[PDB]
Amino acid sequence: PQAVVVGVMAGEGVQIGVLLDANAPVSVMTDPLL
Amino acid sequence: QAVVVGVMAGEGVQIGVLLDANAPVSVMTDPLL
Repeated sequence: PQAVVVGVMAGEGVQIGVLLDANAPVSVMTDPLL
Repeated sequence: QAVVVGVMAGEGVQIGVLLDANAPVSVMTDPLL
C-alpha cells in the first residue's frame, strides 16, 4: 500500500506508466513529474 | 562541490539534505538512511 502504479496522460496524447508515492501530497509530485 | 536536495521519506514526510557531488549513490545511501 506504500505505492501505486498509474498511467499519466501528457501533451498531444502520449500516455506514460509511472509508480507514484501513495501518501505524499499531490502538489509535491507535479513538478518533477513534468 | 556539493548539492542539496529534498528527500522524501515515510508517509511522504519532506526532509532537506546536503550530498556530495562526485561520490556514488551507493556509498551515501547508507549514512543518509
